[PDB]
Amino acid sequence: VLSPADKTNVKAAWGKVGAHAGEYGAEALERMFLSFPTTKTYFPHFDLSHGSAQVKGHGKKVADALTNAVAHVDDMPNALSALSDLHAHKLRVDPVNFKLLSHCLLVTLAAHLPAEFTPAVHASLDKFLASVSTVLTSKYR
Amino acid sequence: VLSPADKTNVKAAWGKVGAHAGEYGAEALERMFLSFPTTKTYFPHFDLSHGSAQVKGHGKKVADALTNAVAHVDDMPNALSALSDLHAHKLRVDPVNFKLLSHCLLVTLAAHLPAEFTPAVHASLDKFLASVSTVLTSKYR
Amino acid sequence: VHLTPEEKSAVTALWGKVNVDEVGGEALGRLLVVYPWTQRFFESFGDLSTPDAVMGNPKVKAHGKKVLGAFSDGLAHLDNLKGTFATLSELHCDKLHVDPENFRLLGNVLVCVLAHHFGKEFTPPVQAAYQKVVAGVANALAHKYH
Amino acid sequence: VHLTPEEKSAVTALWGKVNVDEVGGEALGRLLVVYPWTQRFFESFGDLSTPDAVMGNPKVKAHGKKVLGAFSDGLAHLDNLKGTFATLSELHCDKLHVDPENFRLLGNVLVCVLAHHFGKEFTPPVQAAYQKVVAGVANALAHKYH
Ligand code: HEM
Ligand code: HEM
Ligand code: HEM
Ligand code: HEM
Ligand SMILES: Cc1cc(C)cc(NC(=O)Cc2ccc(OC(C)(C)C(=O)O)cc2)c1
Ligand SMILES: Cc1cc(C)cc(NC(=O)Cc2ccc(OC(C)(C)C(=O)O)cc2)c1
Repeated sequence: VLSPADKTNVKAAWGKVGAHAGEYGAEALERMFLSFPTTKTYFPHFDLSHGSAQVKGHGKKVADALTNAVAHVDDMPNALSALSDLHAHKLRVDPVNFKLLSHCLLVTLAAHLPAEFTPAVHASLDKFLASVSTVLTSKYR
Repeated sequence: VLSPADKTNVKAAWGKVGAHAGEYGAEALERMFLSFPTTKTYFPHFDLSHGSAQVKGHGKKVADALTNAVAHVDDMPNALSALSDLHAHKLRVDPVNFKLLSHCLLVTLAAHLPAEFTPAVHASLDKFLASVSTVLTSKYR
Repeated sequence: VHLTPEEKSAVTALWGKVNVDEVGGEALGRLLVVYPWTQRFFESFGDLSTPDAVMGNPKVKAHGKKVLGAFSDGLAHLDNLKGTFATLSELHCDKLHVDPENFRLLGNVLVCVLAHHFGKEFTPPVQAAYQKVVAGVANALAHKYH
Repeated sequence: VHLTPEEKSAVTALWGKVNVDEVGGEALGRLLVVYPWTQRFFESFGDLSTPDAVMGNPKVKAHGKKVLGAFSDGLAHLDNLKGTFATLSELHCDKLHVDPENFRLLGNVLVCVLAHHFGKEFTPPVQAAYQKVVAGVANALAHKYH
């Protein structure tokens, strides 16, 4: 459950991301593909080379979804409804992979926000990513 | 989300468990300690030998909590409120261990309910155990 | 994997009573019913709309016996699972694009099927032996992923 | 664990810049803050109620230093992590009763701390090499559990 302090922390950190969201999304994906090779099995149709426009394009979509989730933090299930349908019935990504991407998103945020990534914000962001992950897999079965 | 069909399947299977709830709970724990040795790190204060009163007694407590969850399947967070507080604030069992106990409970039920353990009931019980596990770890942070 | 002589004999003894085709179809079908996202690789198998459709599907049954047959042959090479599954590992990674988590799920579903099939004979120690084997096979199949 | 020449160089070069004292305290502190249930092993450490209380706690900083210090010695024996951590592994199982899952969490938190501290220099390939190292150490430490 996200407490009001958690919401403030998430809104503050994401606000600093601002216009760089898409670039951070792509970097997070790159970190994931390199660190956890098995995640590449869901993108056999992509060029996963560093600099790939496909990865850059996808990172931007992932980041925009997160931006939408932050804006509707008090109403995530409905805001992400189409996305949970998509992952549950079409993409069918095994649930463990959401933990792998979440970690990589955290690492990306840490490497770019030295001043804002305090222990408290780290905890709030991890709680936030776990909630997003939960909503995205809520219709799996 | 447990669908209404799931709730019907869980009640029917658990009904059959009946009076054996306690001994099935003790069996599930023994199966967990043998298959997954790391779970024993949470019970260094127990005599874990086969048939110990401590394991049999704990097994009964676990099964009764599950029976309570079956009886209040429509409102689990409320029915398991005290157990959630306990695991979150005192026991502090890492979340992965709940999946391990859930699997061992599922194997125990399979071994004892030949007629009732159909593919659909297996799915419903697995979802139910995942739900109970989510409620029990919902106050961790 | 490191199995004690008693663990190896428990696995072997139990396996000799297994109808490989029956259990293979049963395990794969339950995998698809209990963890429906694994259905992603099988859209060409046809109707998988309901549990009865999955369990009665001839293509699901055929793939199950093929998968369990390779599993079965692997039990004769418990001391060299990585070498035995090396080519299958590469195939599953490079051509099939199967997330190795699926192997872990199949392994757990298989343990549940053996328990349902053998009842009381599937004792806690016997289950422990099978958990090690099923984890070993899943590790062997994911070894060549890159 | 097996690392390529580039990965081994990435790990080694970065570690030469790490102040074990400082980083160890950060990593352990953040572990206790982000994953509060890990505090169960440190009841005698004092005030652990708030993030600021955990981070400024002297016993947390001292322990973090000990932990990363032992972690450092493992980096010098990357080819034999199991033999290097055998004693500490038994210690963590038999005397301390620490669920090995905690080693995994610490490793991930350590990666976040290196990224926070080094920024741009902690590139995707460097992270990849460290994820392997941290997984290897966690595995080495869980090896003597029974
Ligand atoms: C924070 C978690 C995640 C978010 C918010 C997210 C969001 C999205 C969005 C917005 C799309 C694009 C849908 C569209 O075209 O409108 C998408 C597609 C997709 N996602 Fe997820 N996703 C997440 C995690 C994952 C994970 C962990 C994987 C797998 C390792 C994954 C694999 C895919 C795939 C394969 C596609 C299709 C890409 C394509 O072919 O264009 N997703 N996701
Ligand atoms: C279906 C999931 C579970 C349920 C329903 C459950 C239920 C319970 C109940 C009812 C108690 C007794 C509380 C009391 O005496 O007041 C308890 C205690 C405890 N549980 Fe959980 N539990 C679950 C999973 C776990 C897991 C996975 C572990 C760890 C591997 C665990 C470890 C403990 C420990 C150590 C105690 C204290 C036992 C004692 O010293 O008496 N629990 N649990
Ligand atoms: C004990 C585990 C497994 C073993 C031993 C195994 C073995 C095999 C074998 C022997 C084949 C035939 C390859 C060939 O014809 O050259 C195969 C094919 C394949 N496997 Fe696996 N497998 C396992 C698990 C899985 C799981 C869990 C999935 C996915 C949910 C999967 C999906 C596939 C697919 C899609 C093919 C292609 C089938 C076809 O083209 O007809 N496998 N596997
Ligand atoms: C992954 C890296 C780890 C390494 C290399 C490691 C290393 C050490 C070392 C060297 C000691 C000190 C033993 C002595 O001086 O007698 C020790 C003690 C300890 N470790 Fe670990 N450890 C690790 C992770 C963990 C984790 C994640 C936890 C739990 C959250 C943990 C909990 C403890 C506890 C409770 C002690 C005893 C402290 C005391 O005496 O009060 N360790 N560890
Ligand atoms: C023995 C053992 C060990 C581990 C780690 C996991 C399991 N199995 C499970 O976790 C099964 C399982 C259950 C639920 C899963 O995800 C969904 C989204 C359906 C959920 O969490 O409800 C995904 C998998 C068993
Ligand atoms: C890289 C990597 C790989 C894996 C498998 C897990 C992670 N980490 C996690 O998932 C962290 C995490 C997050 C939440 C956890 O449990 C609670 C109950 C708090 C939850 O699910 O919200 C438990 C652990 C990271």
